[PDB]
Amino acid sequence: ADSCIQFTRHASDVLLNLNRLRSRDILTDVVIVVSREQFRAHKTVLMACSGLFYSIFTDQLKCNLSVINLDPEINPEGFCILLDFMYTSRLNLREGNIMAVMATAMYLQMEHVVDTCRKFIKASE
Amino acid sequence: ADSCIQFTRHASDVLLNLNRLRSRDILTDVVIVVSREQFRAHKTVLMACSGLFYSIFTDQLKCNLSVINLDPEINPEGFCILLDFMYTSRLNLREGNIMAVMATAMYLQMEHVVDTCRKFIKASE
Amino acid sequence: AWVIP
Amino acid sequence: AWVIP
Ligand SMILES: N#Cc1c(NCc2ccccc2)ccnc1Cl
Ligand SMILES: N#Cc1c(NCc2ccccc2)ccnc1Cl
Ligand SMILES: [Cl-]
Ligand SMILES: [Cl-]
Repeated sequence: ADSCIQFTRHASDVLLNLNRLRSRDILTDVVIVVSREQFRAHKTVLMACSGLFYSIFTDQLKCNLSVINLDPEINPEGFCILLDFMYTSRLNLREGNIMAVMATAMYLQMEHVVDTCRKFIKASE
Repeated sequence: ADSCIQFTRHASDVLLNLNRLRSRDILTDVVIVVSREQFRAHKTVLMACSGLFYSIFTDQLKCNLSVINLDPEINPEGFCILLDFMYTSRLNLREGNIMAVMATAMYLQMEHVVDTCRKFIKASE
Repeated sequence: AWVIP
Repeated sequence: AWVIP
């Protein structure tokens, strides 16, 4: 119907609660391995944020895996920053991490993050 | 860190993508039964929106059930409207459904929906 | 909160 | 979109 009312804060409240489930390890269903580091998460949140995870978890064989190993070139801190962004909308972008964050966002197919990294890099050159 | 940047549309985009997964029946992990009707959903989204589902899916026995049966007094249309609200932030509140929506929101422990129903009812009296 | 979207 | 939160 076109006569709905909308609760402005609903989407951010849902995301805040999903991050609280992640913090408490409630209903996490996959472990992402990035060389020596492991990250627990919810497949649905990963798919809703990343083109790469959407492709992985819609694959008829990979959708059933409980562990996904990322390319060894991926930086664990870069992945950690992007995982936090997925769950909070907040990106901890710093001079010391921007190259790793951009490379990880390109691999994960997160276009809006790639765009802001490119802009911040261009401003410093 | 307190130096993060934030992507304003991220939370609403995540919710839009979770509703697209629900529409395509991708990674739905529970069926909610409301008398003769069945509704497929994601446990994490239900828990992030409803105090009742949070209690159910954090219970050590109920967290493993693939089917949850609601109280026979719950109206399926009222539940359908609230499930759509969980996934879109949009509430299809009408004169013909407000009593069923309010009763369902009270049962599901969705306080913001209960509050707006009470306000709309008070304005019409 | 609530608004007309 | 990006903003300072
Ligand atoms: N989940 C989800 C999702 C989604 N995720 C992000 C993404 C980005 C690029 C390519 C594919 C997917 C995108 C569109 N539609 C859905 Cl349903
Ligand atoms: N998921 C989730 C969730 C959450 N859901 C909604 C809710 C409402 C009332 C009582 C309990 C829960 C609330 C708080 N903190 C988390 Cl992590
Ligand atoms: Cl993005
Ligand atoms: Cl609510």
